[PDB]
Amino acid sequence: ALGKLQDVVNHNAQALNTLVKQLSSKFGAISSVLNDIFSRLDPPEAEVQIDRLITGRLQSLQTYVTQQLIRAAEIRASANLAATKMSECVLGQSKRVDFCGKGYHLMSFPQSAPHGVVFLHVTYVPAQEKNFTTAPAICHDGKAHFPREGVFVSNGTHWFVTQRNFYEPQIITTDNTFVSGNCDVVIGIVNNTVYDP
Amino acid sequence: TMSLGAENSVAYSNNSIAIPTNFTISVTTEILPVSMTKTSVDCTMYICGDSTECSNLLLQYGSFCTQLKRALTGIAVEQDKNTQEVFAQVKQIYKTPPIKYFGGFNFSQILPDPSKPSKRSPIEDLLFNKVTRDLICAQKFKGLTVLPPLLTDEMIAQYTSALLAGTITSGWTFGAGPALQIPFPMQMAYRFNGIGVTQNVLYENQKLIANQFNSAIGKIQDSLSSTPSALGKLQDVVNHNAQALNTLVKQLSSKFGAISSVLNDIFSRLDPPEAEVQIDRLITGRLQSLQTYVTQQLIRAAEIRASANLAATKMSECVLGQSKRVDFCGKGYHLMSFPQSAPHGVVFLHVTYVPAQEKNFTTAPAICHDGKAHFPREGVFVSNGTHWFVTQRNFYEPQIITTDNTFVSGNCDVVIGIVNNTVYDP
Amino acid sequence: GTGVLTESNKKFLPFQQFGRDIADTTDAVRDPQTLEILDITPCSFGGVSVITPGTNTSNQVAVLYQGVNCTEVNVFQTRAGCLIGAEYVNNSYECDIPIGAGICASYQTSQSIIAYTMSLGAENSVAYSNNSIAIPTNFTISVTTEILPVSMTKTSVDCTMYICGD
Ligand SMILES: *[C@@H]1O[C@H](CO)[C@@H](O)[C@H](O)[C@H]1NC(C)=O
Ligand SMILES: *[C@@H]1O[C@H](CO)[C@@H](O)[C@H](O)[C@H]1NC(C)=O
Ligand SMILES: *[C@@H]1O[C@H](CO)[C@@H](O)[C@H](O)[C@H]1NC(C)=O
Ligand SMILES: *[C@@H]1O[C@H](CO)[C@@H](O)[C@H](O)[C@H]1NC(C)=O
Ligand SMILES: *[C@@H]1O[C@H](CO)[C@@H](O)[C@H](O)[C@H]1NC(C)=O
Ligand SMILES: *[C@@H]1O[C@H](CO)[C@@H](O)[C@H](O)[C@H]1NC(C)=O
Ligand SMILES: *[C@@H]1O[C@H](CO)[C@@H](O)[C@H](O)[C@H]1NC(C)=O
Ligand SMILES: *[C@@H]1O[C@H](CO)[C@@H](O)[C@H](O)[C@H]1NC(C)=O
Ligand SMILES: *[C@@H]1O[C@H](CO)[C@@H](O)[C@H](O)[C@H]1NC(C)=O
Ligand SMILES: *[C@@H]1O[C@H](CO)[C@@H](O)[C@H](O)[C@H]1NC(C)=O
Ligand SMILES: *[C@@H]1O[C@H](CO)[C@@H](O)[C@H](O)[C@H]1NC(C)=O
Repeated sequence: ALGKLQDVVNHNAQALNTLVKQLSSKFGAISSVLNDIFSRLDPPEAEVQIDRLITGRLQSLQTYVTQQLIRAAEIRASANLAATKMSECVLGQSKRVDFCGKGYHLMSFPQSAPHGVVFLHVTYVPAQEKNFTTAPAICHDGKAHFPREGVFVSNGTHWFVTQRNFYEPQIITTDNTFVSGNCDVVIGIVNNTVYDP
Repeated sequence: TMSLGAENSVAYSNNSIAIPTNFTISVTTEILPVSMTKTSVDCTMYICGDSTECSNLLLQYGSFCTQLKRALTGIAVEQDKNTQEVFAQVKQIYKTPPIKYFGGFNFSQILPDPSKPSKRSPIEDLLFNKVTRDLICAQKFKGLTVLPPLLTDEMIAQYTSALLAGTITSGWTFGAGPALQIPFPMQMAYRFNGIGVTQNVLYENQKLIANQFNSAIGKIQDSLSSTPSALGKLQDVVNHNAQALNTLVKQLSSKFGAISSVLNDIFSRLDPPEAEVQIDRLITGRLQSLQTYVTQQLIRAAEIRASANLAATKMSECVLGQSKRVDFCGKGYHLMSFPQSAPHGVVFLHVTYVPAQEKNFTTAPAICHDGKAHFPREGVFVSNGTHWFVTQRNFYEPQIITTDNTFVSGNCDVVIGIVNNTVYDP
Repeated sequence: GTGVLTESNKKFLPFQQFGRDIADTTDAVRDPQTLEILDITPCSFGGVSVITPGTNTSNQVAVLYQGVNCTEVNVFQTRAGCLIGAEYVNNSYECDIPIGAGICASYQTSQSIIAYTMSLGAENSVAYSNNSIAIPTNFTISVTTEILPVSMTKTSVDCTMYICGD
């Protein structure tokens, strides 16, 4: 589960272990021990054999720094995303899908972690859906009535208006339905009766 | 001297407002690399060419024959995760219904075609045709090979067909939770409602918006083809890899201080103690050339991962839901997005609401009636010269000022620029 | 050097003995004692990829060759190479070990390393009608988790002790 927090640890361990093992590899020299080269040789030749190791170790140390620069950019990218997900998910309710958890984002709780952070996204996932008959508008006296906030549903016999994310029927009234034009242009309009308080 | 565009001068007054009277649905394209070409090198073929003594001296060096392969392996897995985090944002593979009548829209170029034996949409046919001893075999005989991707073009095609069969038949309810069916005419009415416009514009102009949409998809088929360089950012990632692999096979014939570049000639003219001196010049040099390739591939994978993560965001915020981020999902008021597969990338077809045919009016912050101010609840107070009406902000719709769209908060002595009128009450 | 010696269909002019490629490597040569033209091609090579469920369940392993058509090494030939050690089953499941080209291997049931085509999930056709909307009746509050790294371990090397040790 905390696999992407151990990957940065394993990469750093692998980097700190691939750099020390090269201290026992003859980079074209007679031996890896510096004392053996300085002892069992003469000054002019020793300055040639010690030159093949001082160069093969500078390339290894430079390889470590280059790899630590490309890897830090990956960490900086994950750090900017974590900072963004601690302000859009924690410091407020985001409306970006899949950004703060899968589903409708409600809230999030940040928790510390070794060399990282763990978000707990509380999401809103609907369930137990059904099947209803819908309609764009409803003609009552000649003009079309569109849902102000909701969707027109029908249970086979009657017509109601419910929310778009939770079933809650209410009688159709003139307080949640606005009129716009006549019943001649809307394709799929049904005939019903709107209530007036 | 390059011009920065035309010099337009937008008029600015105290009582002037420009409300558009029409709309122009435009479908743009967006190209983004989501993958690369997984490569694998061999230490005992690039450094040592068919030589047995060279393999002995290569083991005498450090660990530069397993950290390079492990680094290229991490790239390969990374290029297999980018295509698994973007085209696999849905668990279920939704399918299109047999009857294809979505209110009047013609989803015939983005939906897969059963006739051709490849299960690709008409738009996804010119994308795979423009983005394309030979060189592919010459590099193989030098130790440089190419690994086949995990997800084939067939699996990516049906992956883009599940994100396109739920966006049209379920809307944005198939990325959050359970896929909820909804008629498409009622889907373009809740997407037209998240841009300020009301839903009484679509139901009164459905045939017009259906013709503009069909006329905008038919141009994408021609735009991508007619354009000299349209799928160029998908070819730059291919040319960069077709250049680093060619700049690496050309360093096997460049001596770095030896008598020649052929390893089979240094051992046939020199005994074995001067050879070891001249072979470390054709091994250490070739090790740095192979290391420079891996170093540039890591920087290359860092640019593809950024575009891959950006593609995952534009396929979960433009396709799995309507976004309110300007310039993010196209150019304009975002309405829909259809993912189109492509070689080592994806093509986003953003549908943007673009207002047009704007006309000037006379605006006012609030109106005064019965000794109290009236502010617009949702809209703007415009005037045609003699009468005052309340209209929307993204579309013109003259409506009388009733006591159902104005709230009274304050008096007519605090707002600067308050006109006088008669607030009708029902 | 090593390699396979086969006849060539080239048109070597009678003043050219050797022959190179786009990598400046001998791809052809003229035999002096017969005056012919051979096509020097490198002997068969490739890669080895061992598939292992782990040394916690069993010791059975599958050998995946790269670049072979099962004729230059239960045998299976995929687009990546010859997979020797696994059988290709028909019913598809979720991927367990990525082999390539849409093929994965798992240690399922007897216990042997089976091979199958990747399954991108189940199929769920959404009934689309002209007036049919699905409104949810209940809610299910869920809590997920996202493990994002923030920082890495800081390091500092001695450039006078690592290179020269005492
Ligand atoms: C529809 O709902 C109304 C009000 O609850 C009820 O009286 C009627 O019987 C329902 N019809 C069906 C078939 O469910
Ligand atoms: C609906 O009303 C229209 C206009 O009055 C009328 O033409 C039509 O017959 C009505 N349909 C039904 C089903 O009542
Ligand atoms: C708005 O009114 C102020 C004060 O009369 C005036 O100075 C300003 O120029 C006006 N702006 C325009 C261009 O209508
Ligand atoms: C809006 O633009 C379309 C396309 O140009 C045109 O067919 C239609 O007549 C225009 N409608 C208005 C309100 O002018
Ligand atoms: C959709 O467009 C294609 C290509 O122009 C055409 O062949 C087809 O008849 C159109 N379908 C509909 C229903 O308009
Ligand atoms: C302004 O609108 C009113 C009501 O529609 C109309 O009677 C009047 O003639 C219009 N005047 C102009 C100048 O358009
Ligand atoms: C509105 O009416 C008041 C009271 O008659 C008057 O003082 C004010 O100047 C009027 N304003 C306008 C815009 O005519
Ligand atoms: C010797 O070489 C010449 C030139 O290739 C060839 O014509 C001749 O047949 C060869 N003779 C033998 C003994 O192989
Ligand atoms: C392997 O050989 C068969 C011979 O029929 C051929 O059809 C197939 O394409 C070859 N595959 C590869 C990987 O070359
Ligand atoms: C919707 O109406 C059209 C035109 O009558 C028809 O072709 C289509 O099959 C209908 N769809 C369904 C399943 O209601
Ligand atoms: C909603 O789901 C919860 C958890 O399964 C259950 O306890 C509750 O009774 C359900 N309520 C409805 C409206 O069915």
